[PDB]
Amino acid sequence: AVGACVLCNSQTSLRCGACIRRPFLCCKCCYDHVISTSHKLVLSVNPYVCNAPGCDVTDVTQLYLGGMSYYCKSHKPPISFPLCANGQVFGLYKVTDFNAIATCDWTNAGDYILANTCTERLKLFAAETLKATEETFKLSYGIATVREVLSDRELHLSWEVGKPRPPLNRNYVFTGYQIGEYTFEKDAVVYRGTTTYKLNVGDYFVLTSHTVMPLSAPTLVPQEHYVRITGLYPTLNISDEFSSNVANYQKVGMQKYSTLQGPPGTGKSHFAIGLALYYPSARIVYTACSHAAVDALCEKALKYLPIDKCSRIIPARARVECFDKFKVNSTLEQYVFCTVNALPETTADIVVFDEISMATNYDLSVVNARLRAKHYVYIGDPAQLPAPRTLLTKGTLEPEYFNSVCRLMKTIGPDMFLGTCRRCPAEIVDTVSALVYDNKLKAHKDKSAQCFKMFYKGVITHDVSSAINRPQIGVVREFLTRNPAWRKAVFISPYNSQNAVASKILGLPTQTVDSSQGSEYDYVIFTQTTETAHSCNVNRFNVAITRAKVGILCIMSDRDLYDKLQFTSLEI
Ligand SMILES: O=C(c1c(F)cccc1F)N1CCCC1
Ligand SMILES: [Zn+2]
Ligand SMILES: [Zn+2]
Ligand SMILES: [Zn+2]
Repeated sequence: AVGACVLCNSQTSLRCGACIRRPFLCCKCCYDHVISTSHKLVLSVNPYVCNAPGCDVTDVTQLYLGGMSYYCKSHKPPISFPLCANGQVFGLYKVTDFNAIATCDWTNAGDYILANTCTERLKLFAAETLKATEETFKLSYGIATVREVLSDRELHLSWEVGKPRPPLNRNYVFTGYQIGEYTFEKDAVVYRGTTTYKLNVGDYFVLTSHTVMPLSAPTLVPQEHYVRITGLYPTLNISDEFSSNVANYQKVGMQKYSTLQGPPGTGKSHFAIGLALYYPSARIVYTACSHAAVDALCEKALKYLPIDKCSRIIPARARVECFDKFKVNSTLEQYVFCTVNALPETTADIVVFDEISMATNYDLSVVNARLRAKHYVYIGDPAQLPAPRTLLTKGTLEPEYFNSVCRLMKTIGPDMFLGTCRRCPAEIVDTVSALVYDNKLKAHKDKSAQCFKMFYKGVITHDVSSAINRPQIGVVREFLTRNPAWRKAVFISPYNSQNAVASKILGLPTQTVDSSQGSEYDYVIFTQTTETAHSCNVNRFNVAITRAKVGILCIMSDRDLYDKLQFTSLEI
C-alpha cells in the first residue's frame, strides 16, 4: 500500500487505480496524471471514494478530506480540504510521457517509440503495461472445440461464435484441455501436439494467458567504464581461431555492459564462445529469448568448451525438443545455457545475451533481475528481425525502438562490429551492405554467380490474411526442372500460407523469413509473395537473402527491392 513513485521514486501512499499495473504515484506526479487523463481513481490504504453511504463519486478531483475520511462536494463537512489542491493529491510524505504510456492501447508504433525514448523507470512501467495488455487481449479470441479427428497430424475445428479467430501460424501456441501445448497450420487443418495425445473429439484448445510479473531491474544497468580488465583473468594461450576477437574481448572486461552488432555470418556464436576461452576461469551464463538461439550457442560450445562444465537449463514444462548433449538443469556448471523465461536466480562473471533484436524491454529487465554479473554482453543485429508485437497494427516499428540495446546500437552505435560476412556469396553481402549496414559489411566469399532475381508479381490469393502467390510458386517449379542443383533448396517466404502451398507443389523444406533467422542453407528460394509493408520490410528482406551460403533465387513483387538486388536477372 506504501511504495515508491514510478516517475521520481518519492515515497508515497498513492497508487493509480485506473492504470492496469496500479503504479505508486507521488502527490505532485499523481495530480499531473489525474488532471490530464481519464484516470481519476486513486488508491491509498483505502480507495479515494466518497465515504457517505450509497454515494458513487470516485473521481479524486471531485473529492475532499473531512477529518480522516473522504467525501464529494455533496457530502463534505464545512471543514474539509480538496484532495486535488496546489498541483498535488493529498497523500502521505507530501509526466506527459507517463500519461501516454498509461492510457495507450499499444496498437500504434508511437506507443512503442515512447516506451523506448522515455526514462528508465518508465521503460519498466511501459514494458509491464504492454505485456499486461498483450495477455488480456489473448482472452478476446474464441475457443477451438474439435469436431472430427481425421489423422495423427490433421483434424477439423469448431470455432466459438461472436469471438475473433487467432492467426493459425506457429506464432500462436494453444493450450489443450491439460493435454499439453498444441499448434495449427492451414477445411483440413494441421495439428502439432508438444505432448503426443490420441486427439479426443469434443476436447478444446485455449491460448495460455500468463500473469505478467512486475519488473524491478533496469533494461540496462548503468554503464561502468574501467581502466583495467575487471574481475576477469585472460589467457596468453588463446588459439589463432579467436585472435581476431582479442581486442573486443578486452573491451568486454573494461566495461559493465557491451553491445556487439554482428550482421549475418560475421562470427557472433564464434565471438560468444571465444569469450569463454579468452577468460577461461570465468563463469558465463549464455541466454536468448528462444530455445533455438540458446541451442545454437550450445552447438558452438560443444565444439570448443569442455562438455562437463556445460549445462542446458530446461523448464520442467518442456514445450519444444531441446539441446540434449549437456547435463540438464545443473545451475552451478561454469557454462549455463538457458532461455530468458527459464533463467535461475544466480550470479556470473559474464552474461552473454544473444539475438538481441528479438528481445523486448521486458526480457532485458528480467535478465538484469535474475543474473547479478560483473559483465553483460548484448549480441545481435538491429538490421535483423524484432519480436512480433501482436497488438501493433498501425505504423512500422523502426530498429532504434526494438529495445534499449538496439536503441543504443542505432544512435551511439555498437561497442563492437563484426564487419566480414563469411557465409554469403558476395552478391548477397553487397546487397544487404548497401541496404541496412551503410556499406560497412564486407564479403569474405567471391560472387557465387548462383544469385538470381526475377520480377514476377503473379496473383495474390489469401488464406484469411496470410498471402499466397501460386504463379510465383509456378515460376519456381519451372526454374527447378532447369536447375536441378536447387532440388536441395529451402523455400522461404514472408507467409506460412505461401509456404504451405509451396510445400505441396515443390516438396522443398519450407521456412518463413522470421523462422529462418539464425539458420543457413546452401540454396534458398524466396518468393516475396506480396507488396505489403510486411514483405518489403528491409529487416525481413535482409534476413531472407542472408540465409544462403551458395545460391539464392528471389521471385520479387517490389520494384525497389528487386532493382537493389545485385543478382543476375532471369526472364519469363
Ligand atoms: O558504421 C557502422 C559501424 C562500423 F562500421 C564500425 C563500428 C560501429 C559501427 F556502428 N555501422 C553502420 C551499421 C553497421 C555498422
Ligand atoms: Zn492511471
Ligand atoms: Zn512522483
Ligand atoms: Zn458523496
